[PDB]
Amino acid sequence: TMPKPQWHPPWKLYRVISGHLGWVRCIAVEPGNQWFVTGSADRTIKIWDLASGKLKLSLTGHISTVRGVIVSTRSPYLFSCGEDKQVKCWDLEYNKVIRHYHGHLSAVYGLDLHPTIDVLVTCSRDSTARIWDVRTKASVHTLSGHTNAVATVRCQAAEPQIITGSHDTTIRLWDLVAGKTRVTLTNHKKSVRAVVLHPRHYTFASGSPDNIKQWKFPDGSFIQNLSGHNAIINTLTVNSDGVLVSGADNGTMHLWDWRTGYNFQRVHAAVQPGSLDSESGIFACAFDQSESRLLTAEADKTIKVYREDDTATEETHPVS
Amino acid sequence: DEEELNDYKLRKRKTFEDNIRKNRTVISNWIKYAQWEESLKEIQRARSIYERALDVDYRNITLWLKYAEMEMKNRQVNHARNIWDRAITTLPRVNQFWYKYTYMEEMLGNVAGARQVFERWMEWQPEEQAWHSYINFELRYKEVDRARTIYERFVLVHPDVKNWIKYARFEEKHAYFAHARKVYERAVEFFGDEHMDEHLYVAFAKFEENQKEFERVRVIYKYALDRISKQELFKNYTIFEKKFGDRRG
Amino acid sequence: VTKQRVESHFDLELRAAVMHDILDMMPEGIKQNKARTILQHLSEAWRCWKAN
Amino acid sequence: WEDADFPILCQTCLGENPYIRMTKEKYGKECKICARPFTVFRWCPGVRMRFKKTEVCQTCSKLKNVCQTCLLDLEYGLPIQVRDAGLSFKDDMPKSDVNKEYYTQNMEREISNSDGTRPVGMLGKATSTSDMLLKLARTTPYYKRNRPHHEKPTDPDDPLADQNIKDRYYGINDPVADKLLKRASTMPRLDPPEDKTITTLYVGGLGDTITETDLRNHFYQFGEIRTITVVQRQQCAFIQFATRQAAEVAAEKSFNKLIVNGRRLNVKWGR
Amino acid sequence: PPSPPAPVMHSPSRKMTVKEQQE
RNA sequence: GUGCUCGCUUCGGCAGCACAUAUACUAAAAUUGGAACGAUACAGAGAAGAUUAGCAUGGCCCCUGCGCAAGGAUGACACGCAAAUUCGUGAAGCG
RNA sequence: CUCCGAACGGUAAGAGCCUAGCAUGUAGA
Repeated sequence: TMPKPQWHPPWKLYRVISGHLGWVRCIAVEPGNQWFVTGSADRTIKIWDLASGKLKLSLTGHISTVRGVIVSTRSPYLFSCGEDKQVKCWDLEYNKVIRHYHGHLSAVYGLDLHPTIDVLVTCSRDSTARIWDVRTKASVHTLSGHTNAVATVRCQAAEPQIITGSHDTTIRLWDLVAGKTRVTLTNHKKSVRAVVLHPRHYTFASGSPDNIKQWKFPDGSFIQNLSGHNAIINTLTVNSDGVLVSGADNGTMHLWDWRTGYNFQRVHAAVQPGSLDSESGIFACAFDQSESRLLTAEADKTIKVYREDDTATEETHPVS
Repeated sequence: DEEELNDYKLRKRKTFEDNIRKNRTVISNWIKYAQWEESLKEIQRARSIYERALDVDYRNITLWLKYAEMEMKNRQVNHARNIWDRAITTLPRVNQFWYKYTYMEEMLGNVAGARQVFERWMEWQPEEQAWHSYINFELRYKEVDRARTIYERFVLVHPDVKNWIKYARFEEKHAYFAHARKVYERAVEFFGDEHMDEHLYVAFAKFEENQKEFERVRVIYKYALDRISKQELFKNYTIFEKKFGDRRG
Repeated sequence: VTKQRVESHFDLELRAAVMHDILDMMPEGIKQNKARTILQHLSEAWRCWKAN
Repeated sequence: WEDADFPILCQTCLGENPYIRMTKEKYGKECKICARPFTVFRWCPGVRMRFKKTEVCQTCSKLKNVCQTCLLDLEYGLPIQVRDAGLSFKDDMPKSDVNKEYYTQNMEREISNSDGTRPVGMLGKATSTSDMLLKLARTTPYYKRNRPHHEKPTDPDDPLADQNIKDRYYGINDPVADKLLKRASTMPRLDPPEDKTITTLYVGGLGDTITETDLRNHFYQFGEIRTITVVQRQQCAFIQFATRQAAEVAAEKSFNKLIVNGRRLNVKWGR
Repeated sequence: PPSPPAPVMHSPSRKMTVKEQQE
């Protein structure tokens, strides 16, 4: 029912970090694969060297969980956002807050910086999202309409520029400038938390308890229903070679190929020493810039780092 | 009457309105108001109620059904058609809606519009039971070509050998043994060596038995078991017993 | 958020996070799993952790 | 954001000049009814005329389709009281502040989801014409209105001077409509007979061009007719109709309008 | 009054057995 | 009103042409109707108040204040809504 | 020796009765 799926070598766990004192809610990578940022519910924000796996820095911004961060590739800025109703921006030469965009009403849940228009787009459990001027603390649009907490946003240059998925189980595509709803999709049954945009196929996938779904831009054409990783899914991350990663809620991490939707690996990770298994979980993922290694921030205060498997061949690992 | 019933009307109107006022929730009070005013046969008032509750919650199928049935009872055919098309436009998966709607098409008698609604419906590829309600409709009139075209699209939208076997049985029942032999041949062609299984080839042996071609029955049975997956134990045994039946009978 | 409402706030955020997560995943108690009762059991589990 | 790129006004509020220069100021003022910021149009209704503006939300202009700068029915030129009372339309636009503003914004959402040419709601559903509305209608352009409000100023004892815009729109206490409604109540109409058994229609002035053929041809629309007796002696035609409801409909219909071959023949009760 | 509700392009439910109905 | 016609053709009149393109809540407003912690006078901390907690939800609102300061002062009968058998009914499907 | 402070964190309690500076500038006949 499909052309024979390609062969991607599996992934093996090799390096494990344990430095936080709470859940690790979000994690991002620096433009040049030298260091990655972590934001936790311990309220810290910790910068780590990507090579030596050593904690380069820690900074005590928030008042509660840091629910999401993002590093600027057009500046030495780093934007944090947390359930303290507030969003902050750090200069990373002087390591300090430089402006704070007030305005939301409840816990921010996630955010993204638009690659070319210098704005932020942040989603919040207050049933909205907003578009922020970078510098001047100006919000141009309250992208509104989701009947509940806008569980995530991703933004991109092309039309449409803003996709937001929610606990209303809907997905919504917005025109940025008029700040208006353009299109809705409502295929899902259970809330939808993870949306990811392909780098070179003008497409995007959304995850929910039921299973992943795939769509074609700019319209919202359903494509290809991906099933198999039946667990509350928390982040989707896609790689250069079409490797697509779904981190589930309960630790079970699943891999597939983007083209055929071929679930070709299940990794089922082991918790730290002191953590009961029931505290297992995955909360965010990110491939490095060079896309060789993979970071995953788990729900037991640890950051696990997987590497492409080098000893893999078609016979070591056949495709079926 | 004149004023003593007007009193009754003001009272109970305000009672219903106050109840749904305090609540804004469950359409129990809504629907009871709908029936209060359909028993008063103030159809426009009860329809306004219906639309207000539609705005309250547009997602109640029994609410839409109350609407449609009231329209059928008070003969407002065009408005019932309006309601019907609105629903099925809004909830393509509530097959209660398509079912009762094409039922309405049959009641009004417009088999043409019945066909059209069934057509818009099959676009959602609803389900085997939907295609089969479609085919029972199409066979309340002869329409044999339409029948087999329904079957042909159906067994491809739900490409199940069992659906194909229902197609084959319909072919036999309507005496198209030519097209039915072609049904089974094309069916094994499509299902291919990869995944095909017992029931199809036992069915082909049995059809050819009824055609009294025992030699071809046996070439079918053995050549198929050799070409495809064979074995496991209960399958081999039942197939061998059906082959014994094909030989003897 | 200010040191007064830190506790009440974080509590609100926690209870609601619980509601979202499970009582959108665990159902198939679809009507309402008596979430309110599952949250009563939450509170009781806490109490008992506090009292060993 | 209430935004009109067109004005909703009859020729009466428009002005006599076929070439009108009109400026628009978006959100220049809130709706006096809706409190909604809408585009106000400023244009000179003439040389030596008042340079007027459009002041209502397109909600308010659309729902009751009153010429926004005339507040007059764009089809009837008539005040809201006369218009609604002639179409028997008791328009219960709520009086409260919350209901007024919210319902005006709601009829505005309904206007934007409607074609914007035909009114959204119940009054736009009673397009059943009124003969008394035709009688009250002024089909001439009241350009002298377009002048500003050097003459003896409006007398305070005449109940028209103090102009009540809000109630005169929302359906209460229109003085000019009250006066014209007294006029259209005292206007000539066919009073029904106390003697119930005669379906006896007299036609006075029927003339030499109308024969019994064309007379019954006009009489056909209202119901069965038993007998016809024309007198060229009195230029009259006495028709006995078969039905009482028929004769009543024929009376109200042909009273003061029926022109058979150009001339109005007096439809009167028989004697 | 917001924009009209888009059709709920949805799946059908598969009802609750006694097994998970008590589970 | 400017300027021109080898304009009628005088310098008086008429025409033709080139332009020069539409002010302005135009009203002397016609009208329309209110409140002070003011004066006096009185009077005198009038206990009745322990009303035995605070923070929320929350859009419950107004005031000072330039305030994403700061600070005032306020609403609790915030409930009964019923997962759930039992039969009956109709609809569909199979024989 | 010539370095100059500002506010808030406050003036009551009421009774009966008295008087006021304002405001707007209204389509249809």
